[PDB]
Amino acid sequence: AQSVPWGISRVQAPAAHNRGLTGSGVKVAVLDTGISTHPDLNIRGGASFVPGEPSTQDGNGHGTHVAGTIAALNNSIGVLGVAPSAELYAVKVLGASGSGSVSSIAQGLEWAGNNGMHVANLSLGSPSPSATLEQAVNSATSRGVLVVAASGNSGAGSISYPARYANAMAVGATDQNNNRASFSQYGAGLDIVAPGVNVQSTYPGSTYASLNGTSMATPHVAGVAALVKQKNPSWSNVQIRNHLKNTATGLGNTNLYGSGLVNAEAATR
Ligand SMILES: [Ca+2]
Ligand SMILES: [Ca+2]
Repeated sequence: AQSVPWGISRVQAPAAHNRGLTGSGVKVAVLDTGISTHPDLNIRGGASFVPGEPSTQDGNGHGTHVAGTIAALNNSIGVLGVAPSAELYAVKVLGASGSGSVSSIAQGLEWAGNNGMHVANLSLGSPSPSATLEQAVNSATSRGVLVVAASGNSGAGSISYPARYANAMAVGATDQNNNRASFSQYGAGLDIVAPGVNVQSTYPGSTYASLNGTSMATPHVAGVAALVKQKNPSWSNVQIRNHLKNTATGLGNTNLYGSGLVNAEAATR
């Protein structure tokens, strides 16, 4: 049958689902190693920005996993995503090695802006700031896209870029008790945290797998952002953002946690 991973219950996605919020009518770009076609996924489109590589054909597994968390289908198989009806686009910016270049990340961000994406999930990062990155972060945002980015996995009391950027919602990871995960980068520019430990999701070769990483926390917020937008169609990126942070369960220290745990019930009241 279908299983509901611990993180989707934790984020309280089902309660939102009970009120009919599935993420329908919302377009989500996933900037990653690609998305492979899988029985429990609905991929609407995408593009590849990797010299040498397809799109949806993920040679890594990381993008496929990420997308699983945001939207794997509510059915009697595999898993269930936060936003089971969200329109997924595979924006391939990282190759099978799982690395890219800031330009590949920037042209993906351009794609989203020119394609009308409501959400942009960037489960990637660098210790280094980039001019080409915050610019694209910036256009995407004028164009109405909500950039969701991972804090990083060094455990440093600082955050990675694009996350550091005022222009991006920065997402850190918690473990199963709701404590920050050891690798989870915190500090300045940290907006919120979501489940990032032992997260089971969709994976190439029509299988499922468990991964750890702030890279797994990010899709959880992209998902929530989709539910709110379905419920408040008129809202802009900045509105969804502030409401997502404001309805979070405070885990009492905005330095380690930003607002606290994203909360779909609460965020959709
Ligand atoms: Ca499923
Ligand atoms: Ca930020």
